[PDB]
Amino acid sequence: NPKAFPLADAALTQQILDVVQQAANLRQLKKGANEATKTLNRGISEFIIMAADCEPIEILLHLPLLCEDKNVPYVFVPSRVALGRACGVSRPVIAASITTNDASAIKTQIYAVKDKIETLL
Amino acid sequence: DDNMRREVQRDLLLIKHRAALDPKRHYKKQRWEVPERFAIGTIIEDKSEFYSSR
Amino acid sequence: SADKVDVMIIQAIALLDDLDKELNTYAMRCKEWYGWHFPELAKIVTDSVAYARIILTMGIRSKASETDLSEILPEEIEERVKTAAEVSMGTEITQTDLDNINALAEQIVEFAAYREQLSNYLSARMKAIAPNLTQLVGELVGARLIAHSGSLISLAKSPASTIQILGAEKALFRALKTKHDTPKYGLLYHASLVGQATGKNKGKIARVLAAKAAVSLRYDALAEDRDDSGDIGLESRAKVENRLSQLEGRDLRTT
Amino acid sequence: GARGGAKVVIEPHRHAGVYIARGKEDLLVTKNMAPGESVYGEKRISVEEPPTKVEYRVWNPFRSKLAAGIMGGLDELFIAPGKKVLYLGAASGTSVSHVSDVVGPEGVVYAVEFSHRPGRELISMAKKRPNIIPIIEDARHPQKYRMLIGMVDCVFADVAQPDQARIIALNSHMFLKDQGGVVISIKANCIDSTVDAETVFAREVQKLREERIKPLEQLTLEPYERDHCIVVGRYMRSGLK
Amino acid sequence: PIEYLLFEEPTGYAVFKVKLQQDDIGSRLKEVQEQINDFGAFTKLIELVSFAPFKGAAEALENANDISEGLVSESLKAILDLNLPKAKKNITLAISDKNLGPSIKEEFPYVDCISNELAQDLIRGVRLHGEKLFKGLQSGDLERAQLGLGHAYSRAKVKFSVQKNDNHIIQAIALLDQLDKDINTFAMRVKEWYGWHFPELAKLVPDNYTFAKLVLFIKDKASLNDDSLHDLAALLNEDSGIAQRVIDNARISMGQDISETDMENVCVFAQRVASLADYRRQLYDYLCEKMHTVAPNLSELIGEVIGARLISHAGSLTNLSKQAASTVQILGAEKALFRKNKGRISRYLANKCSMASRIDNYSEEPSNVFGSVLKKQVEQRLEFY
RNA sequence: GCGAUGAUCACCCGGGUGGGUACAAAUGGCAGUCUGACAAGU
RNA sequence: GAGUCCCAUAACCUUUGUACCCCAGAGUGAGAAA
RNA sequence: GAGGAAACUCAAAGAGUGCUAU
Repeated sequence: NPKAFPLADAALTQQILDVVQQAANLRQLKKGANEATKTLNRGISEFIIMAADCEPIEILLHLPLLCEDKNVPYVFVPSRVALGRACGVSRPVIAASITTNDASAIKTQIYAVKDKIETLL
Repeated sequence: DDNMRREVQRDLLLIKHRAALDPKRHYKKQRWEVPERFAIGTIIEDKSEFYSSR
Repeated sequence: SADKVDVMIIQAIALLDDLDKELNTYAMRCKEWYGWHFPELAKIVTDSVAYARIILTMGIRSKASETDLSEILPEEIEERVKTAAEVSMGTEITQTDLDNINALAEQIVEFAAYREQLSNYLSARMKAIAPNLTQLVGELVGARLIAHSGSLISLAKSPASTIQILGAEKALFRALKTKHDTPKYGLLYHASLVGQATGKNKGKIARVLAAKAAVSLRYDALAEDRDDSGDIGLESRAKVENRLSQLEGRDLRTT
Repeated sequence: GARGGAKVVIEPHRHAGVYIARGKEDLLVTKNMAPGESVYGEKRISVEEPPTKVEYRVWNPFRSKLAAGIMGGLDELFIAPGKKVLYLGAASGTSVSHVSDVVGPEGVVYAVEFSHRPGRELISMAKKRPNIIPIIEDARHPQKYRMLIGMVDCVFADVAQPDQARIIALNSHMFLKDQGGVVISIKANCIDSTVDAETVFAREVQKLREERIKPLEQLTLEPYERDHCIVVGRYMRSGLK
Repeated sequence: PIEYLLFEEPTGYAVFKVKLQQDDIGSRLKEVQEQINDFGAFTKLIELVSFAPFKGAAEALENANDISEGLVSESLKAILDLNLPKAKKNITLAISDKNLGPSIKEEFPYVDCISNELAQDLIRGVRLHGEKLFKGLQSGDLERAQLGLGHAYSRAKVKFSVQKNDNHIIQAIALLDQLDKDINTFAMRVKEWYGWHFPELAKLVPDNYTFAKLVLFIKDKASLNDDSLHDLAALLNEDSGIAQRVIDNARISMGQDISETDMENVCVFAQRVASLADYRRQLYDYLCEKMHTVAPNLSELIGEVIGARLISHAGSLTNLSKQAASTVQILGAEKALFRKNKGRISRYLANKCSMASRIDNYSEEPSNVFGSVLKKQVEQRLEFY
């Protein structure tokens, strides 16, 4: 029913941000909506993280239309403010995307969260 | 039409032997006989790619 | 005399062509715009004016049940739109939407009305400025010929050979330069008399009609005291009809 | 390369309703139901024909799996002029519009999708294409929209789920003709990521066979996509032997 | 053990009676399967006993919803009651959907529903021959009713509304400018036409719309009265002094008098120009109102017309929302909609148009509250640079 | 009292050349206004 | 005797004039200000 | 030997399709 849907629980958000925070260290993370919009059309994104408390939430509801048209998993999470802290940038982030690389050191972690994400959807 | 306008005649002659046109390209091997039905048409660009492919 | 100025013919014909283009453009617009509310009408009724008149009579598919389209459409056409109305795929529209689109239908019919008014006005002008040609070649063709030259005197100075191929310059000059074959009919093909002819007789009457057209024109253009009657055109029209009758009478096939 | 003001020689393809636009490069091209616009920004051809200005649309394989399937050299494509087609997984008009192009005004396309957000666009595209009926509905329960569907001569499925095979069976059983066409796009990762793709590809084939579908062809969609194939079959109720 | 079959058609419900029951043991043998294809054999299996068309388009949708949910409608209840005999034992009825079975059983305890493959094969056969089985009964044409009904069933659950519709913006834009060229083209023709009769006046009143009205009043230059001078003086204002000039120039001019038939065309043609300007101003206001309803944030942020043009380039408000900020910038970079420091505001403002499109596009009923503050943010940046 | 709801990012001597988009004009160019005695019937 | 039927009511090129332009494009992606 | 043109012409066959073929 809510526009921000599906929204990850306290637990599933946990492994997501862990992937996000490390992925920033590995230069595998594109941060913010326009980069999220960027990656979807180029089809280099594993899955997209969105903040459910975004002001206004509709500023990012375009991304799921792009995401599921390209059959890319996506999800919502409660607090934007936490995501930036994971993302490593000194400002809130409302949207983030993990870029495609089968040579990344974290292919198992990303795929692990990806599988859970698909079940959630 | 049987008139087979010369500009169309050469044009079909520039795509039968298209391999020699640019030394870096090197297409597949295909004989490409003339067909008995064809038309010449213009691709058209869209507004977003004004810069890249216009 | 204010009734004998050809600069009005050249403007009217130019305006007449412009009205046809713009009237056609808006016709597609009401087709697509109301096509939203009821896409199926365009396939049934092709006429733009008839399409618009339906919109004025009935606005919404619900009205099709009770509205009568007899005056606009014949019996088999009007029933088809009624069946299409209730089974239509289109979505409902607001009255504010309805009002604007109805004004377009009013806009379409008014220009359809004016276009005929301009057509009648043009006919009256030619029958005063060049009565004989209107008798021989006709109104629509004659104005286009005069407009091509730019003046009655200029076309009156065009020999019948050029009048014959007045509107085929590109194929003419192209063909002349490439040592290939040349036009015959020019702008005159849309005249009536060339129409009734068949086969190669088309070319013959074109030559004969052009020769008489010059005869009629040089009388129309330069005659100091021309009576606005078209007598020279009428008698010339008689000759070409006689020329056509004997020409078409001939049968190549052996009987 | 395929730049606007340039011209190309458009010619028929082996599959009726498909064309090749030749030039410095070639393009898979299909004639436009709806001249004057692009559904997803694709490239378009315009030809003057006695004069009417007929338009064509370029087909991008990297966006549509079916187009890539043609290009891999699919022998039989049941989608053709004057044939009813059931497209499962109608995310948007990216592929459906092109399929609608192939069937023509006489034919129709029965587009099926579940989610609401893409359906709104599918509805918008489907309107401009009168031959398209957008059935935004779950494909896992064809009985819901049996009311809206008759016979379809070919069923194409781009639905991305683990349980595709059962979905194909029901829709084929209810609506597909005998000896009708079936075209399935299979993504290995979506079904079973634990095992290699090639194993999934055989496993799905057997699911088709027990569903009374004699599969005819399978083509990997290299290089346009990784770990994918189009499987083409015939629905032979009488006997697959 | 099947005696009656229920089939639902977009025109209405159809009930059939099974004269002969096909073999169940060899149900999958090729010859019996070929029979389902064969009309001649199939007609022997069943016959049409009753058909109840829906009264109108609406009834089909509600039943289409009810059948989707496995619910028995009043229309379905009536047809079954009329046909199914009372029953010690239970009359057997074939239904495609199992979920509908319990609903039928609740209403009619005396009927047992069958949905096994044997029923499915018969349902497959019925849906195959379609109108051929109706034996000339008026069933319309099944294909169109599917198109319309399926069209209706789709928007219902997604809750599509005319309010979301933004095409009316796109068409009116191309209509607004299309009107603009034509009024200019036609008005200039009026000047040439009346220019012959009174060439000086065309110079006096450069505004074409004013000129058409003045020609409508001043049909003939010869008619010059003090009261007429006041009347044309009322037209526009005497500050320019044209009211005195027209009387003076009309008295002394080289314009050749035109025929009465000519004059009738000039004013009537000028009347046509006036109507288009009259409609053009009407449509322009409609564009303003529709934009405020559809995309309030864009309208407030940049302006109704400018926001309208942007939507046209993207092809739809949904298209504009999907595009990235950079793409939105180059979308309006050909007509300078958004227009080194000058460029920075353009890049800056383009982003605010992009986010505003997102707010309008996906909100069922967008407001202008965000557009106001977003524009205010641009104003702060404008002052800063 | 900033920021991922997004920061940052051709030539010559203040001046002149080079190039690009759109519209209007040219009585500027292409560009030169078909042929000419026969035809049809017995 | 002889292609109206590819708008000489026109297309294209040249000159002049008017108004604007000299950013990336599948744009980059964390600095800026001090 | 290879061909071409004409048809409310005359034949010899093949395939598919349609129409209550009950």
